[PDB]
Amino acid sequence: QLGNLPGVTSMGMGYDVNGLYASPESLLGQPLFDFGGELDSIEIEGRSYTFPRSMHVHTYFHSDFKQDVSKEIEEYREKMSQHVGVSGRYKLFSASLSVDFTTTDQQLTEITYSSTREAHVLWYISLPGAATLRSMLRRDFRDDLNNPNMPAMELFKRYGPYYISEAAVGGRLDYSAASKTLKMDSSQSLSTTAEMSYKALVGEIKIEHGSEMEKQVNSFRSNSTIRLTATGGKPGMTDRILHGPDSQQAFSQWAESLLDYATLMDFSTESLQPIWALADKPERRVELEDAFPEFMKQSQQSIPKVDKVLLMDARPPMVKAGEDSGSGASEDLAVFNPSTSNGYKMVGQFGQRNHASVADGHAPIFKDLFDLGVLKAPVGWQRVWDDAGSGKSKDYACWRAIPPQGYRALGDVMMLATSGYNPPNLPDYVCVHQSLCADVQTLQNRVWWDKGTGARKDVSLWQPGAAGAVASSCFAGVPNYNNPPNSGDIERLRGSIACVKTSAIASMQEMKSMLSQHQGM
Amino acid sequence: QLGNLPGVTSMGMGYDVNGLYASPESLLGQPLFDFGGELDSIEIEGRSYTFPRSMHVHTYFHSDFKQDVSKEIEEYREKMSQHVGVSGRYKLFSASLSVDFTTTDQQLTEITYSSTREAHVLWYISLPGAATLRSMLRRDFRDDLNNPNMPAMELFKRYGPYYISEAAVGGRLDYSAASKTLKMDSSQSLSTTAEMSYKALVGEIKIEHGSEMEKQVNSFRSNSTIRLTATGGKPGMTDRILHGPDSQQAFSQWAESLLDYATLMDFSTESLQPIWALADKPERRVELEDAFPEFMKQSQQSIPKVDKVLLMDARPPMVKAGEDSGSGASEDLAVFNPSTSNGYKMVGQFGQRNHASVADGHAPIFKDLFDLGVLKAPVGWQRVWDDAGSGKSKDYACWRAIPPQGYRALGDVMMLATSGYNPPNLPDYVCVHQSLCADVQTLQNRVWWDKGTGARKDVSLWQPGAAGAVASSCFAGVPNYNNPPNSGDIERLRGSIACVKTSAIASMQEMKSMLSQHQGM
Amino acid sequence: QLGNLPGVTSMGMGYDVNGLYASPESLLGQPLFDFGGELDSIEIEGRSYTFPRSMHVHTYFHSDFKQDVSKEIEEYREKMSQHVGVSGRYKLFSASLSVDFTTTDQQLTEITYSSTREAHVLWYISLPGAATLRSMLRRDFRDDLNNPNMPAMELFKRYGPYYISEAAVGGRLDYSAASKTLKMDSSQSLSTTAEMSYKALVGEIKIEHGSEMEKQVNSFRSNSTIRLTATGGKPGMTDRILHGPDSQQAFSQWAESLLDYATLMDFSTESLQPIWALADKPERRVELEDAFPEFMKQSQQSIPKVDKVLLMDARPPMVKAGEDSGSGASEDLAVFNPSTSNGYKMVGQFGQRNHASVADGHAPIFKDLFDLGVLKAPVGWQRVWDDAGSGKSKDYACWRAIPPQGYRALGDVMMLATSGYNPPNLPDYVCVHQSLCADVQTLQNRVWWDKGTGARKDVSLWQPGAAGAVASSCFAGVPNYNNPPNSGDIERLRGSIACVKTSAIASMQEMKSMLSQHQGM
Repeated sequence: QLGNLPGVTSMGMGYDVNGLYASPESLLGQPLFDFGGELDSIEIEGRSYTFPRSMHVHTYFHSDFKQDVSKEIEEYREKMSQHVGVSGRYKLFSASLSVDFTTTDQQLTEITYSSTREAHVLWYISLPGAATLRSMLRRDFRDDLNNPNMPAMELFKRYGPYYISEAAVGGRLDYSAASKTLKMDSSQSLSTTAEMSYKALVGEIKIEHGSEMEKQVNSFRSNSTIRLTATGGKPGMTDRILHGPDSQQAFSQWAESLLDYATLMDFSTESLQPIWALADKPERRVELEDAFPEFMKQSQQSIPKVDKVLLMDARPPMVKAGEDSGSGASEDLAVFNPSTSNGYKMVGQFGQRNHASVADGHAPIFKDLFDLGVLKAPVGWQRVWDDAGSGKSKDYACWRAIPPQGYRALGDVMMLATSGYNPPNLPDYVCVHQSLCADVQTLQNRVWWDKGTGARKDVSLWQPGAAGAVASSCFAGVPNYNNPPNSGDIERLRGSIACVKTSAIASMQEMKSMLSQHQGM
Repeated sequence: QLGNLPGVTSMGMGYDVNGLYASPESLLGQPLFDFGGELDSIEIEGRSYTFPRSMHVHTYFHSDFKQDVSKEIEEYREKMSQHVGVSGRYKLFSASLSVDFTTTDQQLTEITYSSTREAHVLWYISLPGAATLRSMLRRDFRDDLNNPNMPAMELFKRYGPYYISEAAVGGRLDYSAASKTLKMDSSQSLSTTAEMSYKALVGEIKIEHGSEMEKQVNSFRSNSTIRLTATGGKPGMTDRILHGPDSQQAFSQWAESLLDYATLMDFSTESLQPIWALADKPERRVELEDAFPEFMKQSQQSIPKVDKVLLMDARPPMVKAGEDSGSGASEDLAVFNPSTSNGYKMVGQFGQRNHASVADGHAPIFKDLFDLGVLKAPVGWQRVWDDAGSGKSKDYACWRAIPPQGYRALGDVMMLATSGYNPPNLPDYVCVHQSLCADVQTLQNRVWWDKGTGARKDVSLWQPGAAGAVASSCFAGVPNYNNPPNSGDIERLRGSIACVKTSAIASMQEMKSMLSQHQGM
Repeated sequence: QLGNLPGVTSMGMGYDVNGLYASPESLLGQPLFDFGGELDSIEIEGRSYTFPRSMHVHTYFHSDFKQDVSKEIEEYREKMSQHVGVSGRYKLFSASLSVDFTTTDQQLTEITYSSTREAHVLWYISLPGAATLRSMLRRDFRDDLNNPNMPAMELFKRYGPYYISEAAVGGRLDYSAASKTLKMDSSQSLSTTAEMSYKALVGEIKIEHGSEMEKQVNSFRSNSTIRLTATGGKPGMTDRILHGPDSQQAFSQWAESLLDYATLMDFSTESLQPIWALADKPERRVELEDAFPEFMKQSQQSIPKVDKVLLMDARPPMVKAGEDSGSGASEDLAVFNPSTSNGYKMVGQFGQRNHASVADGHAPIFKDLFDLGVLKAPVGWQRVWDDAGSGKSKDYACWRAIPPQGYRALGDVMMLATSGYNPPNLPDYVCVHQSLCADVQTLQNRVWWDKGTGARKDVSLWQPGAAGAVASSCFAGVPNYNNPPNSGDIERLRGSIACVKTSAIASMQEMKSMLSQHQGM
């Protein structure tokens, strides 16, 4: 097809709707239409550009800004496919996913997927409707399209199920981010932070050193995998814009280059039009259209997800962390911390109704394997109970982790035989994100209570449990001697203490096995 | 000429942007462009059509539904002008106002303006962009457009400041309503009621007799002025659809007629394009564009409004409505109702510190002249005070109108020397809509209090007042003997009692005079 | 991409050197080079074009006129292959032969082959030299090119032995003619007539009705097979330029279209460059270059020729055409004409030294089977001898055909016992073109002489012969009694009388057999 206006060669081409988003790379071989040799022209900066009179050109020298953001990869895919002309609610452009995101991040959970796109439109080119184009078909496309013995799948492989009917021409930048939001001071919206980061990068804004915006953007950048992909424009500029020496200059070079390097780079609601509408016979239009779901079947499969994000070690070394000796409580209590290393973290104490030097069991430790921020340190500690009133010279207390917003603690910590109510000093204690935990349902197998001590306040240490949660090795204080604890005592724990789901957890070996069924990890 | 496809003759014509909404009646004389003598032909549902090669046709047999609704005429006008391609925030299509609404309703206040439009699109026709059309100008338009000595105003008179670049072709119905919402059980949104009324009318829905939807639609219809205007389609059908025997059939006749009577009838965001974009020189584009505000000046004037909606009689006959004789209160109290007739309404009692048979002053009465529902009966009455504990055989009480939602009472009513606490029986008492009233600011010139009566509860009758409100002749009870009342006593009155604004009020003669400066009233 | 400058996609492509002359149709699949993604832009007649920085563009809006003309097909082929960059003396572009000429004309002899080409160059595109391109090879081409186990033949099949290094871009017309010049008033050169015919066709000249040039061009056209082939330019124009109603307008449409339809259409001396020069190792360059002769072997076969263009009937009916009765010559003479029909032609009389009613032998007759104009009537007849002075009342004469320019007579005709010196009246007597004849070498087997008649002038009839000529059945007069005739008598015959070559002649059966080995005749 004819004339020298950039983009003209993309018009009326078949498109791989499962390929890249609005890129020439996903155009398919054969032109579908013969657009006629008569040409129109337009003047741009002193020069003439020609294109077929059968196309319409609308100059719009301006920037379209778009964001698709989601915590859920499948919703991201849907959002990215909206308003490009493909009827149905298909997840299109599957090949762009691996352009925009690592295969690991696609499959990881707790990742936010953002595509922040700035389209530098020079002009839009648009074709006539199906019924006009019907008389403009190239010979072998017309034959294949209208042959009833040419099956839909072949037709769609040869020509694409959709063709380019309208396109924005110029250059586009895609600032795509896989963000670990749980690590990210998450007050301001991710999409706004992404916008600002992109705009600072290309110099549309300057961020003042030491600002709140700088903090927010630095957090985004250092806790995301970020790519910059250019469709159209001078090639090999994106590495310099993203990282390299002078990003604002490299960007302005790409921007000023657009007229010489313009390509199809964006879609509107009318961009992709089905080839079936071009068929002569209604029966053929319909049979081709009916076949689209099966053509798309492979592309509509979900991305596989890694739900098992906590690496468990159920038998770490247990070290003694106090006895209730001197407390005057009838029962003996000893507590034990698990020793932690290699990024494994404590979630609770192991408790015993005795004074032994050795733990009766093990408190598991968990590691945030994929560094998603699903484990986060507590913001502080509060008292479930202390021995005020017992008159004993030494002090005995039950403490709770105060979790940061969105997280939960899995077990309390006793501080026994102390000089003053010293709070837990447990650098490797963490709370676990809500998403991985279930609210406590049962409280069973009482470890201990303070009765006999003669303290005003009361406490009993109980083993929490939930539907689907790991059989806990930890305890939670209830401020009374109810046996068993009632649903009011269980309600009190909601939002603060929880149990960790089996679906979020795996041992060293279960993790190896689960991961070996996910490509590129 | 330009082929036989309906709509083609509208394309590339100047448009009166101050005329009707997307109608051929507002096309302007001179063709702007030479579209080539070459024609395409197209088959559209069994019929053959021709049109210029340079235009694009998109067939889409479907209905677009749109609503612009507002309580404020100027906002309605803005809403109606959105997304038709005219940059700026201009109020377009001023001539449609008198098509859609009576001149009275336009100027009345408390009216909700709705345009509910159903566009029956057969196809869209669209032109090239400005830059392509630049080489396709007719000779005299090119000369005038580009001549620097041809002033903007003439150019705009001759050609229109905007031209039709894209249009929907078929037929449109405009179901336009001037609704008196204060009379209208206003729980469900007006726009939804308007939608349902239109849809029932043309048979897209059926409304079940005795339903909630029927009540809502009946209320809409009998408290609105409603018009149905057709652009395109067989003429003289709107009367039968709106009123006459079988509106669903009359509508289906208009709908099936559209192929023979199709015209330009709707605009999209790209429909109206400025002629200035067609000028060769940037200086000329700019000077033409700068002249647009003055071209539009007359059209942007506000619609004149009737703010004075209450007809006041400040000196009606006062009739006695009781004394505190037998109450044992130190002070004497007598109260007087104004006599009401001819749709004039009582808003409060006149109160006196004496036992006279004659009123010392007058309590004004007000008439809802334009039947806007700005006066509405109270939903009930509650007691500010009674004489419980005084031990007197007869009863004495101060009552407040409980206003319906959105209204306010202007004065309380005493019930004095009664057998049981009988509530006021005042068929012509009304509350006044919020919009016409100001919250009470002062409480002055105490009329009376009950001290001496020996009742547990206390009351003092005070004259309310506000900045800009008519000097009240009524009273309000405060449940204590504070002298003067404090800001807590004044706060208690907020949302219940108010004073009526001078701006909402006029005497018989002021109303005649004010109305004589509004056309058609 | 490689930019939008027409021609760019042809650059650095393999070329089928045995295909068409400078056409995109003979480009071969895989691009050889990676030209860099950096693009220059250039202004060409108001329009902007892009192309790879590594290529050079030279605009030169002009017409190159070229003719390759030859009587000999193999020389035509050589001429057409000159100055395109292919070292050696190869006959290139063999596929253009059947584009330009019918297969019959290719194989026929006495055909003049002309290609008259008018190349409308817009620009040249040129690549770097071999040594620069060596670092720009695509991966698989580099691997194959430099792999010593990849044989030359495969390499050449996959990539082509030569690539496009420099090309003219625009449109070319090829006015190709297979001319039967022997039918063609051949005074002015064929190449000039071809030039004028082409130039009149496209309107670069107008030829005046009734002119010498009109006669010459009409003769060319009606005695040639003529084709017009366009490389580049608006397609489907050549039929109208060649034949149809307005050829000068159709040509001007093609000419003004060139900018929109420009392609590679001409080669210069640097256009085709060998792939072997791109190989890293000199040993590899050499082995690839050594293999070129065998790659080209099939293409260098000669076109099969039909040299046997006279259909002979050696035994036609012989009818008596006079005796020398009454002449007084000692010897008897009788002569016989062969009867002619069906386009067979007489070349001479049979002569006898007797008075018999029956011929002692046969004079062959010949037919111009392929209508090449190898036989042409004589322009007149002159006397070798008459019986003036014998005093006999009746007359006796020997006549010679005066051949038209370029032809020869094979035998004389006696006119015996006539009333007045009446010249031969032999409508079917012809001379034979020079090309098929050999000058007379011997004169043997005297038939007769006039001695005894007593005529001033003398004559002897001798049988002519030559190396390679058919043993003649005809005679030639020598104006004396030399026995045998001397080399002066033989010289006198040169340019006028000749003998017909065995190589030009075949009987009905030999012709059938010879023709059955030539496809499509």
